[PDB]
Amino acid sequence: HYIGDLVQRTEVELLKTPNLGKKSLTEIKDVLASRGLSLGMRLENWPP
Amino acid sequence: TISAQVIDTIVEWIDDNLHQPLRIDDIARHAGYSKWHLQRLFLQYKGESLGRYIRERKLLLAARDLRDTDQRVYDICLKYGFDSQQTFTVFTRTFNQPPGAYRKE
Repeated sequence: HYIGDLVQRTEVELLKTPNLGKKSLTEIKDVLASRGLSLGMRLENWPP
Repeated sequence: TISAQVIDTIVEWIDDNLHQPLRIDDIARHAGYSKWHLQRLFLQYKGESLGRYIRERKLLLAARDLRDTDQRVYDICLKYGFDSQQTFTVFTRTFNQPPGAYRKE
């Protein structure tokens, strides 16, 4: 339910569930790539 | 380990979930196991069809709410899954025991 939890988890284990209608990769790339976040960066403190 | 730990999740889903009914499409999704991920379980571990097991679970859950001295009898079956009063009135085929008399007990 957090952006820091979504950016840290690898998609190799994230895209294998059959219950997701669609992962919304457009919005995923919009929130990671346009904000300077690559695949799997460890942030300072993600949880509030 | 059957179908990568579906038994440890079905009970949690039944516990956590609301009065929403449980069907193939409903539980097929976020379950992490499709039709055949549940058919083998229902055949081996339970050996009973879903419509009867869900009704028995709802009756066992409402057996305490009927003793909790609640006056809104029409909402008891609704808060536990039965979308209609006539369908729950299942109780006649299971207990052949009065809704009211049991409610009185």
